[PDB]
Amino acid sequence: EGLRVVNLLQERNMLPSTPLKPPVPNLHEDIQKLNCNPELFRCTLTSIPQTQALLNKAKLPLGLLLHPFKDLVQLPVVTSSTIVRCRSCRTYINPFVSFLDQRRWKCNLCYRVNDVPEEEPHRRPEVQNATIEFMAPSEYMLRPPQPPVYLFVFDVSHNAVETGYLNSVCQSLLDNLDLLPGNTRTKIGFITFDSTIHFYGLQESLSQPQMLIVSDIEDVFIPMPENLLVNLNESKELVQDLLKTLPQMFTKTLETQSALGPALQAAFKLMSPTGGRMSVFQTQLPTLGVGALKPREEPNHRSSAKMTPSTDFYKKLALDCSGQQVAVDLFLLSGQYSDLASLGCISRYSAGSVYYYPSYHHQHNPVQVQKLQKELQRYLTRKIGFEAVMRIRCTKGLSIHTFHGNFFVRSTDLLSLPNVNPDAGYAVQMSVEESLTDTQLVSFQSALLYTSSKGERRIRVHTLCLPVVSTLNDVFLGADVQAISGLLANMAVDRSMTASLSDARDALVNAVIDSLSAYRSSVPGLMVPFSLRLFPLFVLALLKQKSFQTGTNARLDERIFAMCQVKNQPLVYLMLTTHPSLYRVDNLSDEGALNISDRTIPQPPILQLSVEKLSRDGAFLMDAGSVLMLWVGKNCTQNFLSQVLGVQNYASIPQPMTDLPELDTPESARIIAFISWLREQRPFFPILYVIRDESPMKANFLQNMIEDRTESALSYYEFLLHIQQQVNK
Amino acid sequence: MVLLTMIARVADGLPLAASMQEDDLQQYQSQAKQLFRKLNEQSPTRCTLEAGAMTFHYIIEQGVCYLVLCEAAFPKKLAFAYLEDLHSEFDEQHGKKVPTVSRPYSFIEFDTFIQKTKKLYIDSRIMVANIEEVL
Amino acid sequence: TYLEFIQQNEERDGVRFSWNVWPSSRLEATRMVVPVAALFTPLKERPDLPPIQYEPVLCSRTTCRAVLNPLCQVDYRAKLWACNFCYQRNQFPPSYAGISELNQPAELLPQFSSIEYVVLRGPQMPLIFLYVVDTCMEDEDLQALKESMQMSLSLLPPTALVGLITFGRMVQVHELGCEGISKSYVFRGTKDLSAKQLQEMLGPSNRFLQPVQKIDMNLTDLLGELQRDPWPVPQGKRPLRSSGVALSIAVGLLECTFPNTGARIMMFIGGPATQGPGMVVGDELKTPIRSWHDIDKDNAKYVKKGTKHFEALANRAATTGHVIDIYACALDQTGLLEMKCCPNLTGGYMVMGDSFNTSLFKQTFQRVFTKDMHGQFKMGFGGTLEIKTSREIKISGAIGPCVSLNSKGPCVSENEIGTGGTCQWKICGLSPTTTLAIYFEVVGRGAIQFVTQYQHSSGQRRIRVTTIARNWADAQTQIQNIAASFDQEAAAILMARLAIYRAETEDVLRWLDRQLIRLCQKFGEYHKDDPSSFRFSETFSLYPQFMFHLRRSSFLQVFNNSPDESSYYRHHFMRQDLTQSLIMIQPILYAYSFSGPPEPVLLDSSSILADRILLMDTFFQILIYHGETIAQWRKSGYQDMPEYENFRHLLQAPVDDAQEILHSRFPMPRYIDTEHGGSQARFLLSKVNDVSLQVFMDHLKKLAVSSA
Ligand SMILES: [Zn+2]
Ligand SMILES: [Zn+2]
Repeated sequence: EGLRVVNLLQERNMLPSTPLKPPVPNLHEDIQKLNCNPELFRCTLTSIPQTQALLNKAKLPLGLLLHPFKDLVQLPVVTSSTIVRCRSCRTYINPFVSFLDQRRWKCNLCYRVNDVPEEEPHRRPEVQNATIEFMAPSEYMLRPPQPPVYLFVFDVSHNAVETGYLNSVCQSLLDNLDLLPGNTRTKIGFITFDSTIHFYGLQESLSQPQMLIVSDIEDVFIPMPENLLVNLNESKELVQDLLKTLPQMFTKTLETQSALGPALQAAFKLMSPTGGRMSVFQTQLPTLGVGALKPREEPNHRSSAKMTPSTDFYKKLALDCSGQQVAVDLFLLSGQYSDLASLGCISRYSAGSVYYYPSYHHQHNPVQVQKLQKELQRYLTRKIGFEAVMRIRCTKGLSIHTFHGNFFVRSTDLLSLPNVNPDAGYAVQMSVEESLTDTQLVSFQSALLYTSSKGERRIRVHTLCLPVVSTLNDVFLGADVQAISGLLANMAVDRSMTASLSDARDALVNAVIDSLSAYRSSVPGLMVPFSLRLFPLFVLALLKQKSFQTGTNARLDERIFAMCQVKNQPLVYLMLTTHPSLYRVDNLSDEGALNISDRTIPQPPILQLSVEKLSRDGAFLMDAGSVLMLWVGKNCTQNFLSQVLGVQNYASIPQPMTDLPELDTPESARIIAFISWLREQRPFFPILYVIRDESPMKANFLQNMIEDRTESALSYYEFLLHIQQQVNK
Repeated sequence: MVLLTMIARVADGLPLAASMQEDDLQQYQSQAKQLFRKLNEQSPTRCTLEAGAMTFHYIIEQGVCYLVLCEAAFPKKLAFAYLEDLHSEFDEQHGKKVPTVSRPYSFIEFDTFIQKTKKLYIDSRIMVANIEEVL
Repeated sequence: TYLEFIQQNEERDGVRFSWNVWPSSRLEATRMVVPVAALFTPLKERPDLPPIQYEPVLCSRTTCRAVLNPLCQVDYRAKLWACNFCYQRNQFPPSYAGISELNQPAELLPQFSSIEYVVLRGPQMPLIFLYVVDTCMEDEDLQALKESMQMSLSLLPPTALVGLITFGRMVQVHELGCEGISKSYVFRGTKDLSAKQLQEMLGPSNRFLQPVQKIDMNLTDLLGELQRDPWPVPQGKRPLRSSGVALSIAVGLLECTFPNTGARIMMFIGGPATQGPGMVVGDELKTPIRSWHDIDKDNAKYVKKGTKHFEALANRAATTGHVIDIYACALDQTGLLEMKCCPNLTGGYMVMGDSFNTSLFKQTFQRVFTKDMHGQFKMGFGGTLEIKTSREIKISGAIGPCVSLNSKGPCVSENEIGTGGTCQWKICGLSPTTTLAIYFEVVGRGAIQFVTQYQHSSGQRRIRVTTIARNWADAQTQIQNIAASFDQEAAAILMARLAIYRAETEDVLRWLDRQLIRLCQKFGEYHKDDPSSFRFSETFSLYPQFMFHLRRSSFLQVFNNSPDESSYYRHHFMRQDLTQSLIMIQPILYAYSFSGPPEPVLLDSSSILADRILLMDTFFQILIYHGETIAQWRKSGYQDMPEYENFRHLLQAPVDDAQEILHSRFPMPRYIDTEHGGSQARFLLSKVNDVSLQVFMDHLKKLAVSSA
């Protein structure tokens, strides 16, 4: 802790060696003990401005980052016959209600006092739990719970075959067939497409699955009323048989073209009377039919920041898909520009999620093969909800005015999410429409109305309570630097589509500049408060991410996927991608998270992202959230190389070392343990590379050292001075 | 030739099992939900109701209502030949538990059996009244 | 005798002229009552017949170019022959320098007046069969098509290409042979396609059309587990049957793939076309398929356009060179009145049955592949009929399975009869039974040459030449010597086709009668205003009786049949030889009883003898009757007894006497067994008998002698 000031120039080691923790809002003990999981709901400002004004001169942005479907340990689920909520605002009974009569409760959002219907009422579960799940009654659904419908759509073009992904996808689909979420109603489909759209029937009536082509690309339809979307249970061996088949159907196609548009318009029609999850797999620019996407040309490092989609089609289709509870997930596996700027708009507006495997090849690039493999195991076994809808309620005087994530904002600001991803993030900007005079406490709550694999309507409600402060300095004291950088990123991505990449990169500096220029005028060098002692560092990391960097050889589909992941990944994983956690893993000692009965697991200090913290006589590991990496020292100790690498000298390491052998030395079990602990702090299984040597063609590890200078960007010290000089103009 | 089946509890009206399929269902599944509420211990044990282009067809047994809705025309005395095979399987498999449950659609997995019996009725190979009266 | 002369010339040349002595004058030419015609059967069988494995000789006159024949004059001394059509003198070819008097070329011997040349040149093209299957039928009626479709392939030659299309609401062009996937392209059963379109939408063997010998194992299993149109059929409604598209896709499929060789488009419908272009009736049973009455009272709006679409599929398929057959088997009318321009213009078949599970239909189908004595199919593909004439004779038209090649020449008549305006036609499919009718006009002897070049079912290109000669009519004794050559039988079936063609393509009987009378007045004997005298010669006598039957026939008296029934009946008439044609117009009746053996009897209710057992042979049905007292001692269980063993031969002589042609005639006819009061004897009294014959003859005689 500490109200203290910080001079970012003199210290320069400002980052903790321990992982950073959320800030605890300055809130009464008995209230804070009920506040919900900060990794499920968290404001940029724990301490809430009272006047739009006051907010306006911290030049910090008021907003919320939520992660509503996070897989929980303990989730209380109340089957209350009747559900008690606000008789106006329609808010759910938060524990941050003020009870007054034991017969009346004081709504903490729109200030109306309600009667608790004949149903120690203060310690009922709806009030002892901030993260609760309700069992919605009959009035909360337009139709009976939909069955789970997972249709899969493959590209099988010439390029598609050369990549060879259809072999891994189909073995994944086989190995997780019983693990697909649903009960005996789980429906499943299959579609492939080159210049033509291919349906597959499945009846136990003939021996073979039937392949039904549609060739009217300018007018598509369905060729069979049944057996195209089959019950998995009874038709399992017929689905299995097809998956051992499909990878072998095209091994000699000379189709260069891909009618994505048509394929998809059909794929939507197929499931449109139920909705479900359309899993779409794609490998090249779509050049045939509607969705025609002219080729473009990648910008080299010599270009100036000078982003948008090419056609409305991919968006308008995603709206239709939404309107029918259809969600589209874009698995891009391309090796050339595919106009993901246009393609992504399929998962953006339909509660989807995008997956990018640049230059996929089942030989020439075994990294992605092991990534795609793992990521799919997640995409296939992870809990799923259907025909979901979400509303975010904040207390009177605040107003939500802007939404970030994968969904469609319908009238009355209803986040229509056709499907709820358990690893998808969402974010929101609020503002003070009416000043917070009468209130010392504001609360936010979001409700997730969804349908579970087991066909039961549920509502997930998280509630959050925060103080209201009235001075500049008490606004800064509970600023949330991570949550601010996250909100700023989602904010800047629109900025770069609304305007220009330079204008994106601009507010991002001006977010620091305009903020500390306003705090210095609220009290020699660069003064910040403790809570913002990392705001200039992370924002640098922002500017240096693949999404925002300039002077680099970055390609369009990469940076677009980089932004796509900003708007859709939760906070913790955006942080990890931006500012990876780097570890001294040559000498693992023992001041570490042992306890866990028989394990080791040191917590070597989280190292600052610089070269000068490296050392060529060791071997360092870099957590990028979605992947791990291990730099190895040219001049390193052999002891390492011979006991955890099992290699006599650093010259004899296989270049794509997929993962460490499980050797037999306390030094091996070590860096296995510390990696495994790193793997179980996420459900996403991250791949690990030793590949870093000194020239093994993989020196991106070096672009994450986001404190060092380049032929293209400042250094952190360099960045600190551009700030100060502009703080003091 | 075109359907809309619903099974609900005659008491509260809690729906138990349905079958729907499209390629409208909005207004038409309403009245069924409001019919379900009305039905009590005097309601006719079998009754046919009538509505412009469509028609309702329900029995009541063991305290559970087996309603089906069809676009007029469709064979009257055949409709009840479905719900007899339905009520067979419901009272057979789930009859015991119907007054114990309370989550809506607690027997949704019964959708899987409605459909194979629903269709084995579309390809060829009692009291009368008007819907707007009871409601 | 001119009788033998009729029957020797049909036997040899496959020809039957109305007159075998033609008018020597524009005087009697223009006054020729029944016109100058022949029924030309271009592939009539020949026992001791040797194909001629050499190119046929031709005339070195650029415009003529007729084939060396037993008419042309030779010069075995000076190697020179003089064409009989244009009088050119032609060098003999190399092979023909060793000719002799004794050892003269086959082509010139009067035996080979008809001859068959085998122009073995191009590498032979494989045959093609396209199955076009309807899946909108019951399981019993569809299962028995898969079996009966599957039989066909045990009969088809190794090298021939096969293709399958199922259809119902959609149409499925099957890509064959694929393993563990069995694919099919799918098309809206409601948008017609260009041949280009369907080429682009899809792409010697095709994916779709493949040699049977290398997919006969994967095509059978497809048919083996072919199943009904998956779309369900709502109560009160017919299925949705897209025949219009599903035919024009089979048409367009073959169009972009193997234009201009023998191929059979074989379509099987189990009910009418209820969707798409070329629709026939709607999806509601409440309104039922149009009747003739409906069509005359303008209550059928689905036939005027339906007729158009199919008619254009006929021309587009007959121009390409493919044959469209139609096998409709269903209780209700199946839409053969709009679809008949297909099998009719191309050479294709038309087959009608109650349900495909009849033993009638299934045999009527293996008869489509009956081979000759060599194990080779009797059917042929892509015939090109070319007729050459002496400088006097012009060609009014052809009535029959054929299409114009609209080729012009000084031998084409300014009077167009039916398919007139050409001396070249293209029969798109033909068998040794096919019979055109060619109609000529006059403008020493006369000669006509028939040149048909067709694809043999052994893939060999073959040309058939029949050159005929009939004498001109001495002007001293003109009309007296013409009435001799008259072929009462041929002339009536020749006039009969003139009739049908005007009816099918709209009085009629007014023109038919005026030529009966005109005829009576010109060639029989009488005194004016006196009916009693009027006798015809032996030569003419039959002509009125046949006319009596033609005018009451099913072919002209459309009502009491369905439009399909009428289109069907007319179909076979316009393709059958004289012999079978007469059976059609006047059924052939036989006799069986205790008194007298098998002996034909006059179709009249003077022959409906209770005492007797008959046998009426309509070409289309084979009846057998039991009288009052012949039905009674069969209901008597007396047949059983072994004292009266004469009973048995009596009630199993016509059975055998019928099974003999019950397995010969192409469309195997309905078999019947009825008696007085039987439900189907109604046909016996509807063909037994203005009015009846007797009365009919007199109205004719009384007008035969009155005003010219
Ligand atoms: Zn409220
Ligand atoms: Zn000549």
